[PDB]
Amino acid sequence: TAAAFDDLRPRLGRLTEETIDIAREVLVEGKSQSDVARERGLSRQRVSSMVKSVVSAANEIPREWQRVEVWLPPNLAEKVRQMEADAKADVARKNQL
Amino acid sequence: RPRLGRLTEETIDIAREVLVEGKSQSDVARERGLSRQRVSSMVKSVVSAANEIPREWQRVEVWLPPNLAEKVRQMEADAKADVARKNQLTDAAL
DNA sequence: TAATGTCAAATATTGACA
DNA sequence: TGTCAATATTTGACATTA
Repeated sequence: TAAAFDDLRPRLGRLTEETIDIAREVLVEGKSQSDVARERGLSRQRVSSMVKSVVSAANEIPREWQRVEVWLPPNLAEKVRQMEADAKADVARKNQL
Repeated sequence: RPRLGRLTEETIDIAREVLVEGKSQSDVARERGLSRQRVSSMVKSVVSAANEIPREWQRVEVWLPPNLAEKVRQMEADAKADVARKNQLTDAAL
């Protein structure tokens, strides 16, 4: 991952900067998981899960999708909510090989 | 009937810690001895009046294909401008 | 087995809708 | 208050190398 990372940041919401900074040392800077885990006082399992979060977030949402923050009646708030689930579901089974 | 000036002073005091002082909801909750659910609803009433939308309305932030993203972006419009019509004409249920 | 990375389970906290 | 999902974490086990 190069400047592809810096383009993943919007979709890297819900994660913190340390979780993002840490995974960037691995995916872009080429550092090792176990090395940075010792650098920032962490289990090597967390740094595994940290990047896997950053990585999966890439596969979960294509860069074409748009981020929309909207206030709705409770009836229709579930609809858009549920349709994103069905929309992420449809992207998910395409990853297959 | 106004909406921001309608609320109890404590809610505006609670919500000021969250939104202005940057404090967390659970923080001000334990600070003023209330549940973290009460502070969430307390703040929400402020954000819904500042959003001039119904209080029962729920926010939804979501990633969606652009086709369906303009679909939902239109729903907010056909809701903001739906209640806007119900306020002046439902009194004409005569 | 030393070293790394992943799968797994399980903890605490927050902020959401009921 | 109950509950859930998503964070922030942990140890333990385990496949895989050199």
